[PDB]
Amino acid sequence: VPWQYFTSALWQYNVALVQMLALCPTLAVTTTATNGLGMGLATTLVLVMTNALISSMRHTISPEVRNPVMIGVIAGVVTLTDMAMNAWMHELYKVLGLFIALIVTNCAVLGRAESFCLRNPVIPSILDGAGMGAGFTAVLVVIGGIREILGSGTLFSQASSLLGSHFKWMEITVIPDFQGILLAILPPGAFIVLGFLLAAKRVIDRKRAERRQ
Amino acid sequence: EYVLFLLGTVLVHNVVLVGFLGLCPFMGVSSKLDPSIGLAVATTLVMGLGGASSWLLEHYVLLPLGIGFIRILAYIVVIAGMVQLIEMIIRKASPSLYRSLGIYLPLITTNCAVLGVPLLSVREGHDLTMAVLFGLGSGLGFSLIMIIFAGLRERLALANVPAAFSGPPIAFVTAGLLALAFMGFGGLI
Amino acid sequence: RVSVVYADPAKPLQLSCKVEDGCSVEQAIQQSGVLRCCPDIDLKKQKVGVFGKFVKLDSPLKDGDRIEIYQ
Amino acid sequence: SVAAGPFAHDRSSVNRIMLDVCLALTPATLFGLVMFGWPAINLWLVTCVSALAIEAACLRLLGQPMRRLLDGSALLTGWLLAISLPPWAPWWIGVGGSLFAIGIGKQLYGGIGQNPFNPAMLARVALLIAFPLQMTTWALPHPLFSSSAPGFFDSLAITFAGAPLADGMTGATALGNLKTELTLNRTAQEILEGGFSTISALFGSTPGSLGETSELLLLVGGVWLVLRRIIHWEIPVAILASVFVMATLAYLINPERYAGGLYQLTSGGLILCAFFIATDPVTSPISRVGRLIFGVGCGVLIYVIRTWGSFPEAAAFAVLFMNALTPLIDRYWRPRAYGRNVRGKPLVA
Amino acid sequence: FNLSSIRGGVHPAAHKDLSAALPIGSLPLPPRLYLPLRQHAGAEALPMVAVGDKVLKGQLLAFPPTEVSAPVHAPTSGRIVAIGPVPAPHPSGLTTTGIVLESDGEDRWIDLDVSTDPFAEDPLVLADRVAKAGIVGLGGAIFPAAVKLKQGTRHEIKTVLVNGSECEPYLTCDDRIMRERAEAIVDGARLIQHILRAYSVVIAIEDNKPEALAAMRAAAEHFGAIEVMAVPALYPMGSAKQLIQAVTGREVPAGGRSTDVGVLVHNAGTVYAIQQALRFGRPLISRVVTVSGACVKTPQNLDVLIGTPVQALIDACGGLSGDPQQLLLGGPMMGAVLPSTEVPVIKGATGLLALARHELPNKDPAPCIRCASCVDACPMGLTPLDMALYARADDYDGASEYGLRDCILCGCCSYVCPSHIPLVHYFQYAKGQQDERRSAARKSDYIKRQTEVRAARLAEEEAAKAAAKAAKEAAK
Amino acid sequence: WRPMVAYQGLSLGLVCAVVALLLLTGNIMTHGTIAEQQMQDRLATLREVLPQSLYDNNPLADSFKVQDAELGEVEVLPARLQGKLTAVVFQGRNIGYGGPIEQMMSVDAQGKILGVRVLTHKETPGLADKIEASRSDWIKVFDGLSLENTALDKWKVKKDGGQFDQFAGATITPRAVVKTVLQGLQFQARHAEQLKA
Amino acid sequence: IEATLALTVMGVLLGCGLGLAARKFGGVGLAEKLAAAPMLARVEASQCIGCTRCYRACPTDAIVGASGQVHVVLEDACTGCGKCRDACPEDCVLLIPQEQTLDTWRWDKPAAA
Ligand SMILES: CCCCCCCCCCCCO[C@@H]1O[C@H](CO)[C@@H](O[C@H]2O[C@H](CO)[C@@H](O)[C@H](O)[C@H]2O)[C@H](O)[C@H]1O
Ligand SMILES: CCCCCCCCCCCCO[C@@H]1O[C@H](CO)[C@@H](O[C@H]2O[C@H](CO)[C@@H](O)[C@H](O)[C@H]2O)[C@H](O)[C@H]1O
Ligand SMILES: CCCCCCCCCCCCO[C@@H]1O[C@H](CO)[C@@H](O[C@H]2O[C@H](CO)[C@@H](O)[C@H](O)[C@H]2O)[C@H](O)[C@H]1O
Ligand SMILES: CCCCCCCCCCCCO[C@@H]1O[C@H](CO)[C@@H](O[C@H]2O[C@H](CO)[C@@H](O)[C@H](O)[C@H]2O)[C@H](O)[C@H]1O
Ligand SMILES: CCCCCCCCCCCCO[C@@H]1O[C@H](CO)[C@@H](O[C@H]2O[C@H](CO)[C@@H](O)[C@H](O)[C@H]2O)[C@H](O)[C@H]1O
Ligand SMILES: CCCCCCCCCCCCO[C@@H]1O[C@H](CO)[C@@H](O[C@H]2O[C@H](CO)[C@@H](O)[C@H](O)[C@H]2O)[C@H](O)[C@H]1O
Ligand SMILES: CCCCCCCCCCCCO[C@@H]1O[C@H](CO)[C@@H](O[C@H]2O[C@H](CO)[C@@H](O)[C@H](O)[C@H]2O)[C@H](O)[C@H]1O
Ligand SMILES: CCCCCCCCCCCCO[C@@H]1O[C@H](CO)[C@@H](O[C@H]2O[C@H](CO)[C@@H](O)[C@H](O)[C@H]2O)[C@H](O)[C@H]1O
Ligand SMILES: CCCCCCCCCCCCO[C@@H]1O[C@H](CO)[C@@H](O[C@H]2O[C@H](CO)[C@@H](O)[C@H](O)[C@H]2O)[C@H](O)[C@H]1O
Ligand SMILES: Cc1cc2nc3c(=O)[nH]c(=O)nc-3n(C[C@H](O)[C@H](O)[C@H](O)COP(=O)(O)O)c2cc1C
Ligand SMILES: Cc1cc2nc3c(=O)[nH]c(=O)nc-3n(C[C@H](O)[C@H](O)[C@H](O)CO)c2cc1C
Ligand code: SF4
Ligand code: SF4
Ligand code: SF4
Ligand code: SF4
Ligand code: FES
Repeated sequence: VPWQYFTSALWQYNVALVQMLALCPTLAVTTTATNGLGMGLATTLVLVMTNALISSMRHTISPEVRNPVMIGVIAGVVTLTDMAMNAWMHELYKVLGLFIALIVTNCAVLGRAESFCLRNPVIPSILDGAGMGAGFTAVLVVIGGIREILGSGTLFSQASSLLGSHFKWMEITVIPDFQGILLAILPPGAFIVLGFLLAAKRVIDRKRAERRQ
Repeated sequence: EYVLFLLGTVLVHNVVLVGFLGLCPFMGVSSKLDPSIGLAVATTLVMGLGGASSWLLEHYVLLPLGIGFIRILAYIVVIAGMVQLIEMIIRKASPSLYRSLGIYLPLITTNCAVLGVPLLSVREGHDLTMAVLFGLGSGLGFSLIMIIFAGLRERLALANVPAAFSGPPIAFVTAGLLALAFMGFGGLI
Repeated sequence: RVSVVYADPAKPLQLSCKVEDGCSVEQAIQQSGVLRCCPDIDLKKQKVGVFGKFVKLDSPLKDGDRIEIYQ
Repeated sequence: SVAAGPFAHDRSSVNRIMLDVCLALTPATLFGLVMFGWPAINLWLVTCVSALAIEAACLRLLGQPMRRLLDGSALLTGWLLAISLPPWAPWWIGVGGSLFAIGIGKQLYGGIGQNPFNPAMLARVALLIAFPLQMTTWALPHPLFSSSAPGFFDSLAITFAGAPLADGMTGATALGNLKTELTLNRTAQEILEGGFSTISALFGSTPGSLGETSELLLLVGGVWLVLRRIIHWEIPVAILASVFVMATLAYLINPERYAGGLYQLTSGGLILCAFFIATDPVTSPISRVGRLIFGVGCGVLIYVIRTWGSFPEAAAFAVLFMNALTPLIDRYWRPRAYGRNVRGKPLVA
Repeated sequence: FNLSSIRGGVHPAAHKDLSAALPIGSLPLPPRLYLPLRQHAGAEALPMVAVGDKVLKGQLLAFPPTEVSAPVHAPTSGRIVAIGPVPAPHPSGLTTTGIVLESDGEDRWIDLDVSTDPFAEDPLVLADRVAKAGIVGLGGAIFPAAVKLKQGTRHEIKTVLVNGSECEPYLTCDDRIMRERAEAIVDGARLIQHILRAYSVVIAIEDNKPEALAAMRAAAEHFGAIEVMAVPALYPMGSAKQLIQAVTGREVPAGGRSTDVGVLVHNAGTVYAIQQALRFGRPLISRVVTVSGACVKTPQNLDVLIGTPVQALIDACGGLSGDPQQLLLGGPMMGAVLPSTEVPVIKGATGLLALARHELPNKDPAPCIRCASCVDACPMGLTPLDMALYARADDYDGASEYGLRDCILCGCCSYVCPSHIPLVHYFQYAKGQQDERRSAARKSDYIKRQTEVRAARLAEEEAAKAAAKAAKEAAK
Repeated sequence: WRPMVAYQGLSLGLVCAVVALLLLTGNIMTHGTIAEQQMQDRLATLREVLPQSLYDNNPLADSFKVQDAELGEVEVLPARLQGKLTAVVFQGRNIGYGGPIEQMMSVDAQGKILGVRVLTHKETPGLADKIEASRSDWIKVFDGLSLENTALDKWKVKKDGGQFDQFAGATITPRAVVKTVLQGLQFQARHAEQLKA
Repeated sequence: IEATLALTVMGVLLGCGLGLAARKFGGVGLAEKLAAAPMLARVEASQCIGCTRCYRACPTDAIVGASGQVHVVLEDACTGCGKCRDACPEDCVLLIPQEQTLDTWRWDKPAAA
């Protein structure tokens, strides 16, 4: 079933939680849940489009120059994405800054483009890209939410100004009247949260295996 | 002066602890010291060459022709090509040398640092000398951090870490504490 | 340089002795000292073999041979 | 199961070492507590008790024997963090510091002997980064039973809850004062002529941390520790010599901008870090050349970030950096074997 | 010369003053002796007698099968009753091949082959005379003395060092053997100096034995090149590698013998045994052991025949005055826990300490705190903590890099460990695993070579026979 | 085919040509919108210190460039209602604690300050972040002051003997901000006519 | 246009260079990976009739002996490969695990800390 890849990529093979890939945007743009959600959505789009293009162009890539070809097929797309979200989502583009342009070197993008998109049809590749993007977005949202709660208490702040007023329903407040711990926003707070998330993933995997047994 | 610039790049503005660039190979290979040293040397050379080539391409081709938005593409493409040559040229010329630089070279074809550094340098308007120095300093910072982290993880491998934290998670926690330690150099240069 | 083996199932003995080239099985066994290890060895009665072939006491032996005394 | 030798021992124990370190710290801690009054006592007790409780909880979680609580490795960390803190600090500062040290810095790595970083200094850096306002408010010396220091319940309101310290009870220390007045285009000489006395700063009659103030009782305790063979003189001697030499050279070059020697030594937690904190065995080199390199690096970093840095004192940062550098020092400066050269090849005779 | 200073070492409680007062005692002949056939290093000797034979005191019961071995002589006249399994002085408690001799009680000497003017024959003759005497180096290493002397002859020896610096706690056998028999030890040193053409002998005693020093200086004062030296009172000082550094000042190269620096080391009991063998022809039959500990009524030194059960030694010294928490065969720093009291006394037995509860320290292992007190105490200049870390993780190859090869298991590690860690136990386990791997590899190589040779010879024989048969039928 | 090197070169050239064509089409589509967004961002930043009613012409169209003796070269943006200057907006920089602070001033035509906002700073968060208008009203103190009703003795922090409050545990940053404001007012006073009106 | 031609020239130059270099001279996760009881024979005293089949089928020189009623016996060279098990018509080979002896004794690892 084609839907198997989309479900399996979420937790069994997570880009930033199992394969140890896409760590730069995972740690950098994650001081707020909104930043994580925006970066995840952009990466998911880019992944879907690049997977579709590579799979449609699968039987033409010379084996020895496969990288600079496919990299180009990525790079231009990424460029367009930049020139899109700098023009009609400028508020979010100012926040992400460099890491929206740094999707070409995203290890998850090239890894999925090379490993899966060169030996699968267009539909399975599109579904795999969608699944990887969804897992990446979920991880980014979780990390950003934890860091934002520890730093300011609020969850999903200024979503209306970044993602449009339609998402104004997402601005929720946890721990009202909280100055927050400043270290969570700072770089030292990202590695610790990621390590704790990995430890929690290992613990819940062991417990789920025990329950299944 | 340039010594202060290089020291600021290495310590004050470290490409990993305060830049979050090139973290996947950094976290994947730092379990052993010797591959860490090899990758450090390889990535320093690659970043220097990529910075020089990117500056030449930007200031001699892109800007005079008027196309600047293309730069990203062009940049990475050139870098990719260079890396491939620097692999194959060192896989027949000196087979002995294909054990310290050639083996780890494919790991840094797309690293986010070999591309993050030129894009950052463009915004500062560096000249050719400053661009090459910026690339070399970023490579040196990456190398030093990777070597220290490799030593720490090699010692932790023989320690009694809890079974729910042994491996990658303890490495991430250690990297966070190391960034906290490096945070004291802020504002020095 | 040869070896002498006693195939006694109770106690399998194996010794290594250097003998002059062109020696005989009799002198090789006498030099190897297996007689003093086990006084119940009859060199005229029990079978003496080389690598599983019954041989003669004064038959010449080459280097790397294995004299064996058994039933 | 057979038992293996040797069947003799010198009656050593980690409990004795940690308790002797605490005993060496005792006089300076008493001097600090008497000088600052009841709020210092409240903060110190809270920090130590919270450290012990959190250590017990972490031991319970990991299943380690509870007897590990009796070796004093947690009480010592709590003691050092408490004497490193500002005197009239709120309780949650000490509790959070204890939680961040005993916990992430020590117990998350397995326990005593496994962590790669100094727990107390890790907590100190984390507290300074996270809460800069509470960690940069220094209370003037209000000696216990002096008719001007707050009473018992007033001190309770000062430490627990959030009663403001009023006015005239907080002043600037020495290093921060020098840096600020330098930013006020005043040369380094006029600032020290009318704003610093070496005799009183050496005794400990100046604002500062809880136990850092006195650079004399700390020296006595460190010397006693050296004589008891608990620590090695290499690290303290190297740190102090490096700081003094660099400061003296800077003073001799440009006397109107740099202050060095006695001023650098008798200010900040330099002596406390040199004797009691940089000499942590678990996070220091095991060689002699390694310890010398560790001390020299600590001193150089301390002086550099003191003078040209953005901090008034960087003992914690220097200690953390050298703790990071320690494993390479251990693996590249091993002692020479018996019957072998430095490279490890067998000797030839 | 002048004493140098060794690196590392500890000062454990000597406990030598409660036993080095009474003279060397004697033992009534026990009913039966158990003589293991392997009381030495290297190959095991092969028995020459059968069950029921009558032997005399000094008969050669077992003979060496190869060059590196030592014979076993009958301690007393009697009848052989078993050539089978006997209990062994080992911590494991397993049995070993050995003879059981029923002591007749007559105690009649065999017709010994005495020499004539030992300072007249070439060194090889004296070396083989020592070889046919059972001298095994009563120092702990139980390495045959004949092989050591023969290896010494080939090189150039500039000094014969007599290892009289008894350093183990509770042990005083060397002290009494030097107080009472200084003349014999000096004569043996002169005989060894004749065997190995050397310059001088430098008999060394620790400074906590003033009586031994005075007796030795009184005995050796007319012979010239003989010297008496007073080495410091340090624990790992009796070791050959450390004593050589203390005396000469050089260091024995790693993976090399003491003849490289031109020094030969012999124990103070081995020298006396060599003197006895050369002057009178008496083989190695009895030695001197020390019975001490808080659980023995009267600590003493006993002249014990080889193969005597331990229970007889304990009964001789009054008896167990209480409950012995531990029984050790040797010093507390290198001893082995005896399984039972029926264990015999091999040539390498040095003491039988009966330690009570208040002499044994209590230990509660705790994680290593990296205090580096091990590095300051290791005589070989190693890093014990790293070796323990690698041995606990079963990384023997990495452990050997940090000095597991050069470790001598002296015990100075665990003696100064704040968090009580069985460092020597870890090192012994790691060395055992390495030796097991090495033995397995050696067996694999040997069996593969044997298969190759057997297949090749069988194939060539078959081919030659086939060719001969083909030649025969052609002429038919 | 993947054979002769001609295929590799032709494939890479075709990929580059197609990508370049797409990128140039996208750029010609969106560069005007990007420039409009940047201009709107600049106007939004300006509008926080300059109320709409005061100015009629476009402030970001008649930018001056005045050279003084201390600040160097400035970027005075005028706000003329009907051929008459009513407000001048410029920027000041001065060394703080963590580095230079860049701020904006909106002095009216008579010397009254209409509002000051801090653009770029690297002060310690949680200790000297109150200079921002989104967290504290301290930066809103300067709103009616001038060189007339405030002599050259109250233009300092209270630590130095002035009238402006200092942050609890942070005085260097308020010193720098007040010095920048005073220097801007004195610079306006020096250059008459064009800037003064 | 003047830019597409330049980009195409750079692309064809890179392609030709890579092709010529390949003539003359995956995944990140996989690339990281690249960078980073015995038994012995046994012969009783009755089941061997000297049929010399065990020696006949034994690549190792373990069984020693020939002829009849000689009671051929093994050595230390055995590896339990079983080439003599089926060889014996009377089923004399009795492969057994190796027993523990004093010379094959090793110290046990300490329990824990
Ligand atoms: C060994 C360590 C033991 C720790 C023991 C902790 C005991 C005290 C509990 C923590 C403090 C609870 O006291 C807290 O007071 C504040 C105001 O003062 C109020 O709480 C309010 O502010 C706090 C500030 O973080 C937030 O929870 C929130 O914004 C709001 O609830 C409540 O009254 C109570 O949540
Ligand atoms: C919202 C909470 C999120 C938590 C995120 C951080 C992850 C923490 C979970 C893993 C922590 C490891 O810490 C601790 O590890 C030990 C390993 O000895 C586990 O195991 C421990 O408890 C279990 C019972 O559950 C015992 O059977 C076991 O003998 C004991 O070791 C614990 O269950 C875990 O609590
Ligand atoms: C062992 C339990 C845990 C110890 C650690 C936690 C201790 C925390 C102390 C809580 C203090 C609460 O804060 C403090 O409360 C006390 C009562 O106790 C108030 O004290 C009040 O009652 C006392 C009598 O009891 C009066 O003399 C006093 O004038 C009045 O103010 C203080 O004005 C207030 O500052
Ligand atoms: C390991 C040691 C742990 C140290 C724990 C210290 C806890 C200290 C808590 C003190 C109380 C919290 O702070 C206080 O909260 C309450 C409101 O909730 C109010 O305080 C009031 O109620 C509290 C109980 O709730 C009373 O104990 C107190 O005497 C009274 O004044 C004050 O507004 C605020 O000062
Ligand atoms: C970063 C490493 C260390 C991590 C430490 C763990 C977190 C510890 C708590 C940090 C909370 C910071 O937020 C802090 O919350 C405390 C409550 O605790 C508030 O404290 C408030 O309530 C407490 C009682 O609960 C009163 O005693 C106090 O006077 C009042 O201000 C502080 O005004 C606020 O600054
Ligand atoms: C067991 C170890 C020894 C235990 C010692 C216990 C007693 C120690 C008491 C020392 C504290 C009181 O000693 C001193 O008191 C005075 C008040 O008169 C404080 O303050 C005063 O003296 C200082 C000294 O320059 C001046 O700034 C000024 O005159 C005033 O502030 C001092 O800062 C403090 O150093
Ligand atoms: C390497 C290990 C440590 C060595 C010791 C370190 C001591 C501290 C560093 C001393 C650095 C002094 O730093 C340097 O001082 C000189 C003084 O000549 C200053 O120099 C200034 O004053 C001198 C006169 O004194 C003028 O001639 C010169 O034109 C002017 O620039 C430099 O601007 C400054 O860069
Ligand atoms: C600590 C162990 C290592 C010892 C190493 C010693 C090496 C250097 C020895 C020569 C030191 C010369 O030290 C010199 O002493 C003078 C006073 O004499 C000190 O100077 C002191 O007094 C002057 C005014 O007189 C003050 O402005 C100054 O702040 C103060 O430090 C300086 O520190 C240094 O200029
Ligand atoms: C591993 C050993 C490293 C040894 C390092 C020795 C070099 C460091 C000392 C020489 C540099 C001194 O650096 C000098 O000091 C100040 C802070 O005081 C630095 O920093 C200054 O500028 C920067 C950038 O604007 C901002 O952080 C701020 O304005 C200020 O801190 C300056 O860039 C330089 O003027
Ligand atoms: C740890 C250790 C302890 C030793 N203790 C002694 C000792 O107490 N007495 C002694 O004579 N030799 C001692 N030696 C040295 C050997 O036991 C032996 O004397 C030397 O290697 C050769 O002497 P031999 O040939 O006379 O046995 C010790 C060696 C080591 C390694
Ligand atoms: C001499 C000495 C110095 C110590 N210094 C520190 C220190 O600075 N910080 C700390 O948390 N523990 C310190 N300890 C306690 C012990 O080293 C600490 O528990 C280990 O770091 C735990 O891993 C010290 C102990 C000794 C004996
Ligand atoms: S003596 Fe014990 S605690 Fe000290 S370093 Fe050695 S093993 Fe560690
Ligand atoms: S047992 Fe080995 S490592 Fe330990 S002190 Fe003795 S020689 Fe050194
Ligand atoms: S095969 Fe069996 S019967 Fe034949 S010789 Fe061998 S053991 Fe004896
Ligand atoms: S099992 Fe194999 S090696 Fe062992 S005796 Fe039989 S045939 Fe020989
Ligand atoms: S290194 Fe940056 S995404 Fe992998």
